[PDB]
Amino acid sequence: DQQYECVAEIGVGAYGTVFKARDLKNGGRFVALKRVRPLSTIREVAVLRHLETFEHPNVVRLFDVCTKLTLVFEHVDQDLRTYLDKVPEPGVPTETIKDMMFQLLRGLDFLHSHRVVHRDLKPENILVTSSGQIKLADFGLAVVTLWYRAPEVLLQSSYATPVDLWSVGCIFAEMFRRKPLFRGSSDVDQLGKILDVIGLPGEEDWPRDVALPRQAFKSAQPIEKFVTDIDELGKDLLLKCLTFNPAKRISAYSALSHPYFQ
Ligand SMILES: Cc1nc2c(F)cc(-c3nc(N[C@@H]4CCN(S(C)(=O)=O)C[C@H]4O)ncc3F)cc2n1C(C)C
Repeated sequence: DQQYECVAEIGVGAYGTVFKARDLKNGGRFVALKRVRPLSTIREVAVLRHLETFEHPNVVRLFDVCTKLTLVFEHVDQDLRTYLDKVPEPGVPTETIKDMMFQLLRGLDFLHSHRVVHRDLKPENILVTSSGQIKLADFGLAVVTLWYRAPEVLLQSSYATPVDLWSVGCIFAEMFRRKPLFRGSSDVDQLGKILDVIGLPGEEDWPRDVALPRQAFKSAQPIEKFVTDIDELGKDLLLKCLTFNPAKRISAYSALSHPYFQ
């Protein structure tokens, strides 16, 4: 598409390639062009176009779709990862953590209410604008990072919307620590490091018929030992996100009404 001129590679992998490009027809503004090499794909881009009609402030704008598939998004200069690496001591200000978490949960509630599950939420696809706005990116299309993966994904049992609320809890903790809460090197090591903190759940909370039984893995530790800067209300919301059983985990909609945000 000669309407765009690629100037830098943002990333490459399974998702094809994402480039930073000049939108030659729209005043030369920067855009992120995702080049991705059917019915599943056709339906997925139709869902992305539908979400864009709402123009939610907490998800990246989808400017164009070309067809061999190219998605054109607004460009955001930085991700949450870079924002956390550059924030000076003593860290992210308490009210900035609160604001970014509120916006993250609004973008996620928007996706969950239109039955889209992100499934790969991490600082790398949580974008931070020059005005401090949070914009979700890299969703809707089907070292590594299991650090934000929910226990039910690691166990290979369920994949519903609560999967993103576990990721939100990991990210919430990381905004205080400025280092990942659960840094595992494999699916089983990730689950062990999770249970080292939250403790073994009740036998009835363990999913039936999975390869890994409860027996393969522990007592709950005070979460403030790992997130020292967190307040009482923040702690209550953090634990509601880091609940082992997905049916008992708080939703993004209820999280938005938690006393922490009042
Ligand atoms: C896999 C994937 N799919 C993506 C996608 F569809 C869109 C974008 C995207 N990226 C950006 N910008 C990037 C943000 C990160 N930074 S940083 C902090 O300097 O490293 C580079 C920057 O060019 N803006 C909007 C997007 F939609 C980024 C995407 N990614 C990765 C690079 C996070």
